[PDB]
Amino acid sequence: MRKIIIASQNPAKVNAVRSAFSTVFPDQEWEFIGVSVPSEVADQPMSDEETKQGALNRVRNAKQRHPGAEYYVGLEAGIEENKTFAWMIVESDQQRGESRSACLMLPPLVLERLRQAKGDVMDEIKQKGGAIGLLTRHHLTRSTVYHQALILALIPFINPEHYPS
Amino acid sequence: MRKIIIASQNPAKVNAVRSAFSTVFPDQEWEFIGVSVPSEVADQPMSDEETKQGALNRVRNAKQRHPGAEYYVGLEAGIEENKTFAWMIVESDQQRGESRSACLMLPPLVLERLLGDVMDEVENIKQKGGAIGLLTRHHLTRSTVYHQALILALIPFINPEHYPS
Ligand SMILES: [Mg+2]
Ligand SMILES: [Mg+2]
Ligand SMILES: [Mg+2]
Repeated sequence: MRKIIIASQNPAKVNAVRSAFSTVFPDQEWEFIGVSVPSEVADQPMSDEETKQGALNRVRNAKQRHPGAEYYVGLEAGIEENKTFAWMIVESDQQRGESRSACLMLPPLVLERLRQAKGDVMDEIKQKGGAIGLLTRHHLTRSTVYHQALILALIPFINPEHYPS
Repeated sequence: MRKIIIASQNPAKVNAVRSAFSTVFPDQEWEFIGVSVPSEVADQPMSDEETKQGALNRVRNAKQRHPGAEYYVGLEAGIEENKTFAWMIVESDQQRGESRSACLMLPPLVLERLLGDVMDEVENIKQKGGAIGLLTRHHLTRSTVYHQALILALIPFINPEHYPS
């Protein structure tokens, strides 16, 4: 039974990957393993480029630390200016998939006291759908937003005939 | 009854705006009207920045073309390199909400040609969730993807206290 390495030990992230893979590949089974590896970037990325690079670095570190898995998944949240979002990276041995989730405007008060490297600042939460869930009256949750990005990041693997190398 | 102007006459886009507002506001009541205004940018935006500008322009023009509405919404798709996405902009008479949908990787064969009607090849299977719907085996559709971005764009209007003018 092939396994999938998640560049994170957060149960929430591992579950989302589980849900995304079970949704897209319901006819297959894998062992999802959440590993802990450095991103080699700020614990709190302050740019789109840095957020994506951090996800990419974790995936490379994951491959090096736990070789042999069929898929490696990186999931990194970050912010740019007044927006927040997360980068999704899925890598097989030969191909790579990626997608950035929809971005959201954070409150100015939360933003100002976040540049100070403070997250938990969201107290004026990681159980009611996160910042997204709170800000959207739960019409969206971090899980349902990440789910879409994860599925999008799998496109290359879903349509091999259209995405070579 | 109040009214909401959608900077597009596309029934698909008008529908999404309706569903978004009906979801965030289960009650209330307003009339959605699809209007046709120019974006003033390339018919097919080629950068994230240009795509956002096109959405902002249509909204601004819609405000001058049809004043009086309580909400004005711009929904502009675009691409950059090998990624596609859409910008959502919602404007009232005091503030602006915005969000860019999760992005998706287009097949290299698609980026080659480009004219997002190349997708009409490998024909109207396209109205089966659009490219998104076809590429994700309908596990996602352009509509369900646009729906999340639209809700996120409504954040400022959902949290007036945390989002001033
Ligand atoms: Mg490394
Ligand atoms: Mg809910
Ligand atoms: Mg479906």
